[PDB]
Amino acid sequence: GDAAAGQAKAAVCAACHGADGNATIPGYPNLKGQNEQYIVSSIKAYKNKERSGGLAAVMQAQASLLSDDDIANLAAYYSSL
Ligand code: HEC
Repeated sequence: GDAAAGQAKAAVCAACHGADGNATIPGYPNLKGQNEQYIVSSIKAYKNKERSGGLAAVMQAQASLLSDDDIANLAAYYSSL
């Protein structure tokens, strides 16, 4: 994945995950520096609705907007922070 392409795509994500990938809403997760493969698999889990219920509903919607390339790029960006 291409971290610069990920940075471009992350504008929408920053409202909930923070400009720097540290979230500031209680209950919302930090992404900054998270394992790259884990970020991939976790966004794919939401896209496949293998995570459900509660705040997952929200990420299901977000994940459905992302192509497999976008997910790779986002993971490269966040893991690099
Ligand atoms: C609120 C309007 C959000 C937007 C926009 C984005 N995300 Fe999100 N994300 C949000 C919540 C509340 C949660 C927790 C959901 C849960 O199952 O409890 C998440 C979770 C993630 C994760 C998983 C993190 C983990 O540690 O397993 C990822 C990788 C993630 N979110 C990524 C992400 C991306 C890349 C976004 C822009 C396309 C994005 N989210 C937007 C809230 C919100």
